[PDB]
Amino acid sequence: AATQEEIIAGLAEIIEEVTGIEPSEVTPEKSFVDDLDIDSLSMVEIAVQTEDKYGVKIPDEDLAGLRTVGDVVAYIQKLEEEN
Amino acid sequence: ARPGGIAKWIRVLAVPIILVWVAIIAVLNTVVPQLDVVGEMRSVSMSPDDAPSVIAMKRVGEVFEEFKSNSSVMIVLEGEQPLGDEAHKYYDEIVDKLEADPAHVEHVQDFWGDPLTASGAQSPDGLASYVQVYTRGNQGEALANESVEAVQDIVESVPAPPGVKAYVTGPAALSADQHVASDRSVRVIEALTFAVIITMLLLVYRSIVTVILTLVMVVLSLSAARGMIAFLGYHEIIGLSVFATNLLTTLAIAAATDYAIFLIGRYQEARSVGEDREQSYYTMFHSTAHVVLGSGMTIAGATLCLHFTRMPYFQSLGIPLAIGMSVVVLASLTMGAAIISVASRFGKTFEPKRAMRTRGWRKLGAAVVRWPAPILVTTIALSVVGLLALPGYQTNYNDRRYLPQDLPANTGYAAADRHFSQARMNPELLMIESDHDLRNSADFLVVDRIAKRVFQVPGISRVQAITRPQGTPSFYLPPETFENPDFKRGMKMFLSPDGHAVRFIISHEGDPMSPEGIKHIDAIKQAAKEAIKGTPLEGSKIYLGGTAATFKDLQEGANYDLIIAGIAALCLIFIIMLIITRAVVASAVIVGTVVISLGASFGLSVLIWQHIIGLELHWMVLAMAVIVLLAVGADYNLLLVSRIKEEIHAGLNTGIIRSMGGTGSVVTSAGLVFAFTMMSMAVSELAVIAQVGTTIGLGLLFDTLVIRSFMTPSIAALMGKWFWWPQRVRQRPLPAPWPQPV
Repeated sequence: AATQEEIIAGLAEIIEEVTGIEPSEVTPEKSFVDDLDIDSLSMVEIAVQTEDKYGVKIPDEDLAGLRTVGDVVAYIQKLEEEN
Repeated sequence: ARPGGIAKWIRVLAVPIILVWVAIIAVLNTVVPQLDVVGEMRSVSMSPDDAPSVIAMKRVGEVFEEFKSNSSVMIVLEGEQPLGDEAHKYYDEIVDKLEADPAHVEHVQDFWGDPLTASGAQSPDGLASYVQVYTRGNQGEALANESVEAVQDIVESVPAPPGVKAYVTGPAALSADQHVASDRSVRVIEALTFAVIITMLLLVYRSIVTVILTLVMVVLSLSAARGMIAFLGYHEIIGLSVFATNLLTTLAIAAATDYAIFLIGRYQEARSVGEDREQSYYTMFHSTAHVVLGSGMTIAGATLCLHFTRMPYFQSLGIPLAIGMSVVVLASLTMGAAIISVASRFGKTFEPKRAMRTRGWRKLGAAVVRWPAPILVTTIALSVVGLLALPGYQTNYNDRRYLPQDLPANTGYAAADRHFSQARMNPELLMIESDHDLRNSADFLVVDRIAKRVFQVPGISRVQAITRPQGTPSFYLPPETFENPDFKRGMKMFLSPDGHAVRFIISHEGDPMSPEGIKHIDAIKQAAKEAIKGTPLEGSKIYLGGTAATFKDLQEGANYDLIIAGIAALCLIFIIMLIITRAVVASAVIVGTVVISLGASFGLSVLIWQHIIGLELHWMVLAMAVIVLLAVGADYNLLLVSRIKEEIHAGLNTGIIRSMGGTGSVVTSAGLVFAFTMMSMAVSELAVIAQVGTTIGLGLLFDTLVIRSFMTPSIAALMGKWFWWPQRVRQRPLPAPWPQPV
């Protein structure tokens, strides 16, 4: 099971590929578009890219409930470590 | 991109290949006149030589020993006061002058001069008179056009009496007038297309140097196409039509600027990523040159599918467009790539002046990919709702409304309609050829019988024959009437010189050149068939010619050839897409999306033209619009699909979304430019050309806004693994481990 730092780094790299916000900006204690300004449709973009190139599913039902990068990384953890 | 191959050769030989292309431009524009001049002087006929109407009229001329060509012009004498003896003198002078010029005038039917048929030519109110002149050359040909001009000059030369004017109209005059209108409007349409392209390129690139270089690319490519086609037409290698000239100019300029936008957008995207000039140019070539080859192949083949039709307009639209577009695409791929190469070294000419817009297109691609089914259903409905225009769509053949009303033929028709019915100035020639002599009493009883039968046909207003010199005069002709000099003159004017064929002038009730005329031609033929049936003269031929039979042949050929050419264009464009992408499913998706976009384009164009413009859609507009849409929309879909295939390496969904982000601005700019260049035909005096251009422009706006943007990527994301059959492509790749933090 991947730990905090590598998953945060992967998300930061995908943000680079998406917008370009510097990787050290992303941190599991900060917030999302009310802080770091990536839209809900661009959450859909993040989710589809991370499903493709990282092989982890993200449902649309749980996408709206993710309002921090900490929330999405926690979702990644309790979707990955369950076999 | 690997620095080698054709791209390397174009890179090193950029300046020599620019010089070679410039030399080709100079040669093609210095040894052959311009496209407009050669198109005017090498215009193709209106109807095929094998058409029943053309052979019928040629048989008319051969049997009657009057003319040898299928071209008729009416000469209408409209006077404020009733046409008196001064009008008769003026008309006789016109007839004498026409007979004095046998080079362009083959025969003149002196109906008004002879008193026996004089009242036949005059209008019911006795204010206007008309005379038929059979000129030289098949209708629509350059010979027929110059014959019409000579007839007009002859008419204008004679001093008309006060209060009386003469106009030259008719089918051949209508074709000459359409050529004149196109020559009038070509300058303004070219200026409008230049202005639109300049405006769009200023909006997109925002760089003066970039737009000047792109304009040089486009102008030199268009000059190459025009010079090649003018060289072919001048040396009689291929036929040509004014439709072909106008549509070729606009398609050449629009496709050349689309290829320019494709190459410049790819180069600028590569530069924005971070690749230097060499690597950026090589990447642009390796990712867009094959796309441009494919686009040119699709356009050339789609137009070439019209070459296998029957009518000479589509025949002269097929090969010239194919050659012109092939020249445009070769000019793009060679000289535009060379220009990009040489300008890359020169400072920062082609460096993008602003950050390329990808965030919006990337979000749109996310919306497409995540929910492909709703997007696909929405765009399918939005493109099918256009098909609601079928119950009510009309395909009027009335070329009078499609030409300016100030033209000589339109003014002649306007003068005719003020005193005659719409049909009496577009009559029909009929006869029966007896194997024996036709100057017999029983033969004239049979002639009167067939005249009465054809008059009794619904929708036929006026019939003219030896027994009926006018619209309407137990019957019996005594033998002593044979020696009447007036009757002998009527015989010579109505019977064949050997006395074996009798000609009939048929005037319809409604429009002779509307579908009513087509359903009238077969009725006339069959009715004459049973009228001659059961008679001692039975066994004759029923050659019926004129404008109505001509348009009957043209409309049946148009339906069959449009269907077969659409099917051929579908198959050929699918073959080209399969050749490029090596994916049968992707090619099928491209073709299907373009077909549904065609449905939407038909709906929108029919709506606008037939409902708010008020002018019914011309028949060839459908064929040319279908061909150009299958070309250009499939080209845009091919570019998108090729970008998707390049981006697949990171995954299917992410590949589609990255491809959309990278090419959305490029493809939407190119599609907007092409659509606006096609709508630049809206100012063409040929309202048929305006209809073609508006239809194609609206169709391509639909293609780029919703079809290419939504339908194609939605289908691609919905299919996924099977979108690239038989190429074995995986789903989202193997899950990469989460990277070690930096």
